[PDB]
Amino acid sequence: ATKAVCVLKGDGPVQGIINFEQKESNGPVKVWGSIKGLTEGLHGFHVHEFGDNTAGCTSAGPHFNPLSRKHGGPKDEERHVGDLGNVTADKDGVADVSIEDSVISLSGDHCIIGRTLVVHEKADDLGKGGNEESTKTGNAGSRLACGVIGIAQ
Amino acid sequence: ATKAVCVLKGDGPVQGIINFEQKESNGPVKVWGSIKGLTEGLHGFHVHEFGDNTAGCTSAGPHFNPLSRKHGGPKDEERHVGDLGNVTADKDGVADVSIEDSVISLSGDHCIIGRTLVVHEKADDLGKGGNEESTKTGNAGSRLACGVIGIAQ
Ligand SMILES: [Cu+2]
Ligand SMILES: [Cu+2]
Ligand SMILES: [Zn+2]
Ligand SMILES: [Zn+2]
Repeated sequence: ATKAVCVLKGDGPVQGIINFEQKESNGPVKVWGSIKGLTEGLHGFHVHEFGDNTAGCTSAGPHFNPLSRKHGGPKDEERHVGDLGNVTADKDGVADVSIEDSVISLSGDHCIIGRTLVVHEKADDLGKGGNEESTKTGNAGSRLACGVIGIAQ
Repeated sequence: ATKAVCVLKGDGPVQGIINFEQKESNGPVKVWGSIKGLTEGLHGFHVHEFGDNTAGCTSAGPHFNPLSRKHGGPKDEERHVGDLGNVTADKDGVADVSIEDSVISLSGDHCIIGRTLVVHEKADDLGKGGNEESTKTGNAGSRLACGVIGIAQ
């Protein structure tokens, strides 16, 4: 797959469409789209291990972490593959998403096809919060909206 | 992946949860779960090519057909990889799904993870209806409910 897509749904209505593109295997993945119904400010943004929404976003389980590393920010060498940091919502509650990541992939050992994308209640503290929970979930709290990451045309 | 899952939702009353298991690499896939809100009788049941629900079930595109074959039933050599045939609803509108298929896979070029499972308005004619449409879609009509196939625990 060179292209992938995700429909985000949860209460508010928090809702958005996120697009993925990878021109080359072993190339970066571009992530882009729009999310509405958010509180003004930063919201944690992660790929979760399971593409399971049977009981809502809680069924997605933990951050996608195939190398068993600690939680980090996207720029950190010590991170989960799933750690995409934060997106920022404006005064109207709209986040405009524009990310390039070298660790996620749309094929191979780091593939995110069939996993869950989640947008969170609070900001991700990128493992710099000096509680034990910081280097696990980054203290980003509840799951506002989620969807499964599918193969796109 | 040895396990996968799909939540079926639509614009009407049809909803359900479908599970997938594959014990051995290139071995058979078991498909099981329950679908409710159906008219009594047979409903077309297929994997479509794209895991894209941006505009509901129509965004999933055509049947998953990597080998460039004609539409058939699951028991035919001449089929799409995504041709899983029909499920049957009782008088209460519930279909109990139980399928073993050796053409679909949870890895490789037959891999269905990141694609869309669809339950249809009408019965699939399995390429036997003697119109040009029969050997493309099986004349199963509109898409009542769908979802993206995700990696499960
Ligand atoms: Cu998360
Ligand atoms: Cu179909
Ligand atoms: Zn993490
Ligand atoms: Zn077909």
